[PDB]
Amino acid sequence: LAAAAVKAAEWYAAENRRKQKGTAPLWFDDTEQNLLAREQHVRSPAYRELHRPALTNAAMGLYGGEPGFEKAHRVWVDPDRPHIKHIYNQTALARNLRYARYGYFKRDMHLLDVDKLVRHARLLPTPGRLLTDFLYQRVPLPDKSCAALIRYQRQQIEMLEVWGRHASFQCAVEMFERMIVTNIPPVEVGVETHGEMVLCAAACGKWEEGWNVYANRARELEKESPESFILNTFFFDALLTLCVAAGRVSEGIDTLEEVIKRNLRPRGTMLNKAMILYSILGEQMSKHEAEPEEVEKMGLEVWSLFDFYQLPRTTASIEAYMRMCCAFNKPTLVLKAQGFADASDIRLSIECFHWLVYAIRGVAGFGDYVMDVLSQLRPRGLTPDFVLFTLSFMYCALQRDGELALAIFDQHFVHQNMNPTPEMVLLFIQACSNCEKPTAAMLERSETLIKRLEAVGSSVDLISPIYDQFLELCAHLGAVASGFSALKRIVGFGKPLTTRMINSLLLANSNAISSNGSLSMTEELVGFFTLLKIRPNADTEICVNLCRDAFGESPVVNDFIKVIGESLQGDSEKGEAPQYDEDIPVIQVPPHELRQLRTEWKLSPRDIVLRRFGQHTKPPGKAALDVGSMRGSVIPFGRSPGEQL
Amino acid sequence: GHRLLHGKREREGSLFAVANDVKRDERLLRQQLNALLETPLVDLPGVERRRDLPADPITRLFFQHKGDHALYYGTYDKPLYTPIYDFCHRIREATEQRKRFVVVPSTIETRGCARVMHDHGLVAGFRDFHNDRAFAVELKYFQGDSTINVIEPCSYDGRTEFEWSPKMMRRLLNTHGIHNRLVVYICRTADNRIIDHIHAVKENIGGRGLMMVH
Amino acid sequence: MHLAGRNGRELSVRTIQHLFARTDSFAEALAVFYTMRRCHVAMNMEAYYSMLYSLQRLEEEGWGQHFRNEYEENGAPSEQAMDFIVKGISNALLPENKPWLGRVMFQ
Amino acid sequence: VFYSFVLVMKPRQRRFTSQALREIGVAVYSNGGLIRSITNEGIMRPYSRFRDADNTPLTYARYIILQLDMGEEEMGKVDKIIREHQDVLMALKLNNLERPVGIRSGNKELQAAYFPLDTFTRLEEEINWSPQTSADIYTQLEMNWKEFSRTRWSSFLRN
Amino acid sequence: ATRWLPFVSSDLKDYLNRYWAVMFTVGARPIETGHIRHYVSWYCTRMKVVLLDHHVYVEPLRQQLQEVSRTPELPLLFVNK
Amino acid sequence: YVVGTSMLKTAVVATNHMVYYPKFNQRVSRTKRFFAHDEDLACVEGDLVHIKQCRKISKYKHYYVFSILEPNVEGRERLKLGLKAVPPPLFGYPVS
Amino acid sequence: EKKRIEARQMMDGRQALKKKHLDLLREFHERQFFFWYERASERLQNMNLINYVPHAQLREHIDKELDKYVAGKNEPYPLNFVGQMPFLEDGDGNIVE
Amino acid sequence: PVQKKRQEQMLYGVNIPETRQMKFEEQHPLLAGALRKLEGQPKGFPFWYRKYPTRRHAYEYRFSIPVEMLDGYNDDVKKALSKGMMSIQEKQFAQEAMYMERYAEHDFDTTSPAVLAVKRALKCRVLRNHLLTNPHNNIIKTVLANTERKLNHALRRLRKVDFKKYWEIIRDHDVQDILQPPNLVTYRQGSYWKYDWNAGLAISTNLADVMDPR
Amino acid sequence: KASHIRIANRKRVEMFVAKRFHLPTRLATAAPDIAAEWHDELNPMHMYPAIIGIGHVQPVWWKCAICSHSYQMSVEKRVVRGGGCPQCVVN
Amino acid sequence: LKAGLLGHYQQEAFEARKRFEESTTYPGPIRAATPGDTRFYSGSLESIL
RNA sequence: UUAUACAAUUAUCAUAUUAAAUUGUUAAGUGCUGAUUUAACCAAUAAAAAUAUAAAUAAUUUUUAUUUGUUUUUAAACACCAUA
Ligand SMILES: [Zn+2]
Repeated sequence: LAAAAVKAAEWYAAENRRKQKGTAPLWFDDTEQNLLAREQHVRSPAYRELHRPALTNAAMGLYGGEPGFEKAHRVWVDPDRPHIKHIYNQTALARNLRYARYGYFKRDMHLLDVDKLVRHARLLPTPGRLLTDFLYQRVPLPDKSCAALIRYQRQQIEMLEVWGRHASFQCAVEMFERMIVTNIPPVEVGVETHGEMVLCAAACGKWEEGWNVYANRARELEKESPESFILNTFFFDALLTLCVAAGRVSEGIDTLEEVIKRNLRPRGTMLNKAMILYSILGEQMSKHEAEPEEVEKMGLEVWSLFDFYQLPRTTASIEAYMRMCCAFNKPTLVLKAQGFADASDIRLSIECFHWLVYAIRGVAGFGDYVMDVLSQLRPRGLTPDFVLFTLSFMYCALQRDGELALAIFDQHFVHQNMNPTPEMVLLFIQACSNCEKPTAAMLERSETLIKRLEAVGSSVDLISPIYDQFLELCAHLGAVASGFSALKRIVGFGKPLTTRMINSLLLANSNAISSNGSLSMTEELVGFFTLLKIRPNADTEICVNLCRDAFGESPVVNDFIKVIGESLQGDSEKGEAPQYDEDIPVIQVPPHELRQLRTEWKLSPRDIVLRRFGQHTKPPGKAALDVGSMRGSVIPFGRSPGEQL
Repeated sequence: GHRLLHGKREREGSLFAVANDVKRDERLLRQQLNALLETPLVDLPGVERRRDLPADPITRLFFQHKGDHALYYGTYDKPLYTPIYDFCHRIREATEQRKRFVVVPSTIETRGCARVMHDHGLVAGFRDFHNDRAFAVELKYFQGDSTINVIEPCSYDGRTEFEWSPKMMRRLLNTHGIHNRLVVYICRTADNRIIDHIHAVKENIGGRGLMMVH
Repeated sequence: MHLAGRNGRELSVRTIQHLFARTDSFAEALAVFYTMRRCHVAMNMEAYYSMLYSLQRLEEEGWGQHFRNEYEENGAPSEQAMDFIVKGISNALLPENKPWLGRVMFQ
Repeated sequence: VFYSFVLVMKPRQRRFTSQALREIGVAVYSNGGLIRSITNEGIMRPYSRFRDADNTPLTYARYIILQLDMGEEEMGKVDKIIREHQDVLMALKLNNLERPVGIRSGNKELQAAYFPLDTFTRLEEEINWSPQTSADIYTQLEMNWKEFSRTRWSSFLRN
Repeated sequence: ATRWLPFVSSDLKDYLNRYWAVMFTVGARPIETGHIRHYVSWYCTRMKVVLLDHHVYVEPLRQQLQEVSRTPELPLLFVNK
Repeated sequence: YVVGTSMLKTAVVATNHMVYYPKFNQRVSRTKRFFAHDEDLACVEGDLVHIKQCRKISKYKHYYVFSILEPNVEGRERLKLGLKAVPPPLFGYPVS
Repeated sequence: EKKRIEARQMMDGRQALKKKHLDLLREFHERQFFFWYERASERLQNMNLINYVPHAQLREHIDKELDKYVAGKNEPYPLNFVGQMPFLEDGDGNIVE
Repeated sequence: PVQKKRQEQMLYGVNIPETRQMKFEEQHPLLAGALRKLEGQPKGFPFWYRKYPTRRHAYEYRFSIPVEMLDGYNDDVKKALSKGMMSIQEKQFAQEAMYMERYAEHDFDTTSPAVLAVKRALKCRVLRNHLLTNPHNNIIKTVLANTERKLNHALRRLRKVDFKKYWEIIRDHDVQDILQPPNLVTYRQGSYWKYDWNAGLAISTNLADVMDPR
Repeated sequence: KASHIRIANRKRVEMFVAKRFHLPTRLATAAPDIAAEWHDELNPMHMYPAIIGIGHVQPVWWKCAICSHSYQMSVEKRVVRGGGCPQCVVN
Repeated sequence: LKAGLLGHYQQEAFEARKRFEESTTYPGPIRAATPGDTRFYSGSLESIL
């Protein structure tokens, strides 16, 4: 994309030079004219006179005995840049929250600013009904007002549930129909209204309804009247947001291509969105393999484009860059990104730390780096999440170090005292099992985690893998009694025993020559194979051999090993000879994909405080006994205690 | 880690078996769970530990020691308007209706005040007196007329509370220029033990006023 | 067991207790349990608890036999021997240090 | 969610009726739902004559009963399709299937004393009984009835 | 304290136990019911009239009335059971 | 309780006392606001502080924060985040 | 000091009693769940009889069901859900009889 | 009735009494009882029951049906029981169940402060969403106001009882100014913080764990 | 308490917004000439010119009166913007 | 501040101090530092001298 | 000395009377459910912080009733006028 940016910049400079023939910015900024118009409006004499501060008492008169000048004149405030500390108040006589109602602004609708109304009006009717009122009183509704109405409907759509959004989107569609077909008051449907419609489509999904219909209509109408219908940067931002929401990568990349090819300046939001699209494409490729090299270049290219167009980058941009870098497997690059964010003044996010940890999941070393990240979360204002702990334990498991996982647990997770997820327990025990030098403390920690998880329940059901790795750890440590103990827990959960599981128990017996080693218990483990109807294994043969060496000879064990050899030889003769015990994989999923226990749960404290929805609290019914109100002497038992009728 | 218990319900320990209601009673459910949790126990009132047993031998005879089955004892339930106010109101209404038993809430002050009424001879007796939620007062009548003529709280409204001084107690004892053992004023002292004005004046102390009765 | 599962005959607590009584070894009882789970046979929660208690006792007896076996060779009980005497079998679905649990089921 | 519909359709040609019902079923299936059953209910004469989209009263109408499983949102989508359909003169939607009528309004003690699965699992004919259906038919179904009904037509048969 | 519900029972004894004076009638004998109503209202006693024509449990109540009164005569009055 | 920290090296502490009305036998609790002094900027809005009078430090500042009895953990964490110690209120005094 | 220590110890004892009573309740809920399993399991058995109409079989079922009251048929016509025999149609939805 | 409804939502067989007929069977046998007595595959004891103590351990299917119960049925039946067919009420219960899984310290726990704050706020979002589509609902306006106040109380208690959970819940959901003083005129007087003292939360942070109090 | 009217006896809408917007802007009403071309063969049954109305952005099938060609276009493009038959404009 | 809660807060403080003395158990021999000086003497201001 | 306000014809004003209720456009039902009828499908809505002594533990908003505006080829009507 940087090549397109350079070509567009040089062409724009050449056009400027031709115009000068008939500092030469290399691009066009669609926001500048609107910002300048707002500033000029603010500086206009009428605006200043209307929003002049309240009149002083010395400016009104003396001592306020005159009926007309006893108190100041009504002062009109601007909700966007108020010239007063607090716009509202709830004193007894100067209450003003009721006068933010829509009905009071209905009196002045030919002058009204619909976006400001939608933002700062309280008891505001449904967007369709509001549009009906506007058209009923026949105000010359412009494109910005139509966009404001569609934005109101879009806010409602976003607040709605995911599974209750179609009807609100259809209401938006009906409003668009009304605007396009109505003429008796001049109603103008413009580029920003089309952008808001595309954005409603994106919010509710509906790629086919957003792209194919409304983006196509916008393009057709632009081509019809290019001078009177210009696709600005906001339209492309909404289009590319639709692309991101729908998962379409080529369309979003081509949209940013169009923005660059046009000599207008892209915005940081759509730049982050293109970064997210590149990250999606990189993850898609990695899945397919499990030309990416030019994709990596084209992806880092928009990061360089941030500097090309002088756009300041925010926490969202940093998170998108880290996600893209991690999708392209560049842990050093994501570390560079963290350092850049710290050098600049932009807050990091728990999601940024999620990506920071998930990027180093593969590279060896970095054991103390994770500890440093966990330790420095606290000074930075953040607190670790179960997702972050899961990522750290994923690193511990992949690098197969048990000491780091044990330290992480002991020094951070017990203090957090949050519920452990089945994935967290699985990864912890799996790291402690694959660890080269497991210690007994790992038995305590793993069994405590298992019991705690059982005490709170879950809905992922990784019981058999967690107990499999637990038996593997008991095998590597020689805790045969602990293995038998976990055997009853597996029985109680009612899950089938496994050849791998009994192999691990047998290996536990073999390694437990000193810690409760028993040839009769070897016979018991052989009986497990004979009676439970499970195919023995080549690793089963290995483990029975090791146990035989560790304790001695026994007729039952010798018969078992000979039948094992005969059966596996016969199966090899039949075909498919090599069969060992497959490893339980280490779940390696992105932080944005591993299950997160949280929903949208969207609310607005400003609306809660200001009662935008007319929220009503019934008064306590004369429950304000105040000393200035009381009139009467009070003495024990009352003035006339115990009066008979 | 360590989580602290905030409310009295959490501190006293509460299953919260019901879904979300935090203020659900739970007394019965806990009582029957504890009951089936057991028969060396009699239906006499229990005490959680031995040293809590009464000093009087005859009362020790009625009381038994039970480890954790001493809790949740009781049959009746609890039937603004602080417990003393409501106690006085219920007793007055029942006396005017010429009833026998009045189920009235059992708090420290209400229970001590009822005991003082018994001592002075205004109530024939009690039922379920060891309940910590409510207890029944067995009212006494003599020749069709009720022994209690008037009973009213110190806080005639439900709001304002008072603090009687020893001068106030002597005032009550010599009210209206007589020696006054006839109408009984009850006060809860600084030791959380409820006494009448006779004993308060004998001991040179006062307390928070509870009610008057005669 | 498949006949019982298809006929939908519900095994009584007494029948399950007597059945698991006739077993001698922990592995034998485990095989019986997994046969019952493989077939879809019905029973009560009471019978389930009795079955699990039977498995629990089988494990305790097996470990006691192992420690006795070791006792003659070593001439004295081991620290694990005495600690097993006191603790008992480890985590189980019906421990004896918690004798209050099981009263709602058992009658 | 278990939903049921009663459609009153103007009696056009069989091909047109099949096209309408096929479009309805395709909406149901493309909206991620299942149809428990469809039953043509014959052509009857309603007591009140519905006007066609041409505002002509139709004396005769075919009745179709649909039973299906759909989420609420897509159920609403297909519901609007059915209501705005050309042929459908009326579409009665049963909301009372999972929970029997009257307990939401009837008695507070009994509001949470019902089993929704009981009604969810059974078909609409087993929740709303026709005049002909009676527990005798269910007892007959529970009986083998093959060697019981074989002697039914003898006394009349010989005479 | 509870919603109003019209009382119905398949047993004549429930009616006798509930209502002081209860008369069972039909719509085909208006004059007899009018006369009994006249008498009862003249003596100012609360009385409940029940029409058996649309009353559910009609046959149970009718046979019970016939066996208690030893006659088929729908207009019937009951006092103190 | 520390109520405002807009001034440097100064904490505004809201303290309460009791007034007695014999006629109504009432004990009504009033409130008073004090400019306290914390030289190292250690007090955040929402802290329960123990304040002690001393010499005069400024025109209206004759108290100091002897000890913080209960710090505002949420306020400190928000300040770490870079927000305001407590979100500013949306209501206030009328302008007329 | 003694009084405060007794209060703390009483609180801890209450916590232990709560532990025991929770363990006791778990059994009751386990038994109650068992009743649900039996009732719920049986209600699902009867759901196997529901003969859904697969999308592939949809058109065939529609036509076979539309052919229910046509005309000229040997086996008796069924009564509709209202228990009233409706009119017959020769074919293509035209009423004749 | 509210507690009965939510208890039924939480627990499985809480309706069914020991007689195996809940109240609706007694009066309407023809609806509740299964019409056809089928001899098919009467299933055996569920050996997997340990996994689902309460309905919120299985919310990915209709009527909180565990997957182990769906082993043998047909794909059409499974699809009918899938999430997509789930009703709005059961979807809301699944949303509650996610957070119960995240923040419950034991099974059958449904009232812990972290869980309570989340449930009050979920109810508040539900009511506000309803008001979006139907702004003319005065009863819902009143319920929304009450639920917002109670959500504020729950979050305020959570903040001082278990701060880490409060911080996590605030961060996760992009609502940071939820705990916010309404009025400056009263916030100037410590009336926003005096709430903690009056609520008993003023001594509940364990300073040594957040900073050395020397 | 809002009163509704069913447009063409199928679509129930609020009476206010119906009289103001829906009724006067129905395809068979505002542009009957355009309604004539409505492709009644390739176009779903639950959509017909008596309901869809002008301003419908979704494309629909149109049967041309001149060259008898079936083309897909949106109702708003056909009526407001002045859409036409591609084959006719080619000819 | 409501004085009625002083007893409850006293119980809570007692229990918290006991938990602190019981859990961390990390006292030790620490060198005491010179107490320095304080600027907040009571009464009226003092002169330079 | 009222330390008390019986009492109603300046009153001095003013928490909306709620699962039997209110609301429904995108959700139900209806020609406005109340002519018949003490009973009305579905969706939302009934509980859920500490503390009873604790002397502010409450909010500052809402409108189902009636008029009037809004406008109103613009209701067809019906009833009032002769708009509503
Ligand atoms: Zn053409």
